[PDB]
This record gives sequence, C-alpha cells and structure tokens, in this order.
Amino acid sequence: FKAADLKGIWQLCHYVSESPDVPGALKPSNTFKVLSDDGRIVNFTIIPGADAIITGYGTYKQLTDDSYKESIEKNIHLPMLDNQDNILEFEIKDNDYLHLKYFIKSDLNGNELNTWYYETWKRVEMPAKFPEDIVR
Amino acid sequence: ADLKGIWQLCHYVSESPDVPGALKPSNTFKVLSDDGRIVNFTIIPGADAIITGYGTYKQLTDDSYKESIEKNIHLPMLDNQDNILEFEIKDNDYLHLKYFIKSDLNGNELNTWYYETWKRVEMPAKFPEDIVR
Amino acid sequence: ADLKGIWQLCHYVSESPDVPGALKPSNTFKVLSDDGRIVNFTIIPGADAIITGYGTYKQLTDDSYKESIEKNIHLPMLDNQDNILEFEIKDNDYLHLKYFIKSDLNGNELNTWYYETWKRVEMPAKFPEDIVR
Amino acid sequence: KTKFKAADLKGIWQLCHYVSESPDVPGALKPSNTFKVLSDDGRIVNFTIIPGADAIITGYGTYKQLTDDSYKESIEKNIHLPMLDNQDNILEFEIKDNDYLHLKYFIKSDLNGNELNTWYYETWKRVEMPAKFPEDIVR
Repeated sequence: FKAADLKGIWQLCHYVSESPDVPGALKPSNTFKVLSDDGRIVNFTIIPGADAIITGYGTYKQLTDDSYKESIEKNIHLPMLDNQDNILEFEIKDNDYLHLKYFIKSDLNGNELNTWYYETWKRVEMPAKFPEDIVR
Repeated sequence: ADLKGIWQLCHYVSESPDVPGALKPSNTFKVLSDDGRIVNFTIIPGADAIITGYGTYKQLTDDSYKESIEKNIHLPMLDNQDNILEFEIKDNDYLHLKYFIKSDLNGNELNTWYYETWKRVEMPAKFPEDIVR
Repeated sequence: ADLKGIWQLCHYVSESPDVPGALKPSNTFKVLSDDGRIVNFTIIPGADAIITGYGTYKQLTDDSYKESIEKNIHLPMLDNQDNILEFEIKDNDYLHLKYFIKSDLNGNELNTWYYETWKRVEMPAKFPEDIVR
Repeated sequence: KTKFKAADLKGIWQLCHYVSESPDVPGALKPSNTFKVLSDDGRIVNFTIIPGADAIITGYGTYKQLTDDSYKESIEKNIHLPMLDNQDNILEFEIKDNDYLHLKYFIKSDLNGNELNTWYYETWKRVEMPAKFPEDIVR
C-alpha cells in the first residue's frame, strides 16, 4: 500500500445535539494526537487555565489501507492498553477528518467489556492569517 | 413547586454521529428569581457570556408555568408574548419542559413542540480542588 | 450605581510582566438580583455548574456595598459575616472590587486585601451563529 | 562534567503567560493556550488552541541544538512572526528544574523594514503524564 496521510497533529472532536435521536454537529475538543514523522504517537489533553497532560504515548505504524497500530507504552486514559498493540481501523475523509474505531476486550478490573470505541479527529492546519484578539 | 433557582440546560454529547448522545450539562442557564424574574444566558468559551432572553414568570398550575418574555434573541417570535411551559420536576433536580411555537420570525406555520431538560444548579458540600474560576 | 445584573469574573492577562494586559472573561458568575439577593456560581466544563456562595446584598455608599453571606464554600471565613466591598464601575461594564479579611478560620491575623474584576453580562443585538447552548 | 545528564529540549512545551485577578495586582505565571512540539526527529511545530474552535498551527520547521545554551529553529512559515519565514532563528535557552524552558531571541527588523532591535523572552513548561487520569476532565 501507499502511505495514508496520518502524520500530523490531530484534534479530537465530539458531536453535540439538542435531542438523543438527532445526529449531532461536530465540535472540536481538548485532546490532541501527535503522529510524528518518525513513528511516535503522543496523546495529550489541555485543561483550560491549568497544565495540559500527556495521557498516552508509544509508537505507531500503518498496517493496511484502513488500519494502523499504536504500540502503547503507557496510557492513563485506557490503562488496559499499557504495553499492548491497539489496532485502529481508520478512514481519512476529505483529507481533514480521521474517523477511527478500536475494540477493547476487557477493562482494567479484568471484566468482559467487548466494546467498540469510535473517535473523530480533525487535522490541525495553519490558516492563511494569524487571527486578531487571540490569547496565546 | 420548587421552580425558583438556577437551572442548567442539558444537551446530548456523542463520540460519533451514529451513536445516541449521552445527556450532559451544557452552557446555558435559566435564573428563575425569588421575585418572579426569568433570565436565560449562555456562556461562550473564550468570550463574554450573553443574556439571550428575559422577562417575568409565574407558576399557573401543578404542571405549568408562564414566561412573559420581554425580549428573546434565541427565539425572537416570543418577544412581548406569554409562553406557557408544561413542566415536571423529576427527583427534585431535573426540570423537563415542553412548549409550543406556532410560527417562526417570518410568520410561516411552524407548529412545533420544543422539549428541554434542565438540571438544578446546587452548592456542593465542598469547593472542588483544581477547577478554574 | 447599577450593581443589579449578572456579572462575569475576569482575569487580567498579559504575555509579559512588562506589557499592559487585557481583561479576559472566565467561568464564574455573580447574580445581583433586583430583590437584594446575591449568588455566586462557577461553571465546570463537561460537568454540573456549582453554586459557591449566597446571601443578600445592599449598597452602602457611592463606592461600597455589603454582601451578608450565609454560606461561601470558596471563602468559608465569610460564612454568617458581612463582607464590605469597595467598588468602582469603570465604563458602565467593569466592576472592580476590593475587600479586606482581618482573620482566617482559626482566628490568626491575616490583614489581607483581596481584589476582583467582573464584567456586566449583556444581551447582544443578535444571537450568534454556531454557538453551543 | 555531566553534559549527558542535561535536560532534554525534546517534548511538548506549553507557553506560559501572566494572569491576575486585577490590573492592580502583578500577574502570576500560568500555563496558556500555545504548544511547541519539539519532536525526536528534529521537527518544530507551534500551535494554539482556540476555545470553541479549531486549534491552529502558527509556525513550523526544523530545529537543532547548537550549544549547551542555544538551539536553532529553521522556520518554514510562521504566521505569528512572518519575518522569520525561510530564516534561522537562534534561540538562547535554559531549562530550569527540568520543567521550565526559558528562551530568548532577537528580531532585528519586521517585514516592513522597521528597525526593531528587540529581544523577545518566553517561558514554556514541559507537558508531562501525571500518575493518574483526573476524574472531572473534558477530553
């Protein structure tokens, strides 16, 4: 296969809605995934007005056209992935949205979970101009 | 009925557009004062919060109250009108409301029921550590 | 002075200790009602907002008002006390306050001035597009 | 002679700014909205989170440590400081207590040719993994 455009900085998004039945509108959130050029992965979450925190790190590698592996060293968000390979099924839609899914068999307590997790991330890009009235 | 207080609008948050969202507290507040005033306002992250509606209110029956709206920038068709809201407070903490809007701002037939869930804002026993005031 | 309203806590922020800063709105609100009630509350993103203090208030002079605090989880030393706040409203929108606490909860001498800056929450001309309520 | 024990530049750094409760009170150093990613493979990316909107990349390029107290950013594009586009910026630095990156750099002139001759100072804090994931946090 030819490498998908995974490398970059990705921003976690969620879907907000007025009813539980209507599909939500996409909104960018506080978590970032840095997929480096040398195969390193770092997840971190900003805490407004406080220190941001690293929540997971390791290495990554694309396996197929629609799957990549994160070889997680430590993950405080999902401790069951520590020293494990997590296979993420993915699709990049319109060059900017990374739609991923992964499966967790058992939780940190050892109980059967058998749950698929879904995430949407948006590629962080440089705009044409630096916006006025922004707090760096 | 225990309507007086500060209420926080809830919305539905999901990880995917296909998975049903979980009910979560959101950015909008309804202040139902002890002296019969109503104010709706919405916080805007990184900017000034905004008042979106105000007027007076009064409970009419066991399951209905009236908001006599002066101005409402969220729903301009309610300006200078009485809105009758059907309500139920479940478990002392959740205000479930429904109201009907006949027409939109242009006068076109809407005939839509709006449903809202608000959660009572309370004082907890202790001030939590590591929150940004 | 026009004390009545909803006030939003601000911080003064600069990129350097030498460059003059700017006021930036935060997560805390003070509701100074028309009937003399005061409520402080803080939004916690993704969780329930919390009431952190309440009581009554009354203007005393042109540049001072009193908060008769019943309970305050943020500042417990003000419980069942009158706090006299020196204030100035600059350009109708910014409430600059200062108050003095003589002693801590243990009765030890504190003799400390506390400063706060709040911005008046207003209704804008139009409801902005693409905000999350 | 312990230069191998020197603090790493590599990592994710968070820009600090000065915040107080009032303009009459001097601001305390606090973490802000801007991040510098100094990768293991010599890439630099500056980006700023914008509450309620998409975060934005504000500068990128490559970097390399030159001496014990200086490193170079070979900037491709920088929307925050456009005069650094396609230039090398030499940053004098010191890492204090492993966690604070104190840097300074000099800008001779702006894009318009206005002689500036100004030193810029920045403080960044190393972003780390805490022992436990905190409970009431928004991802």
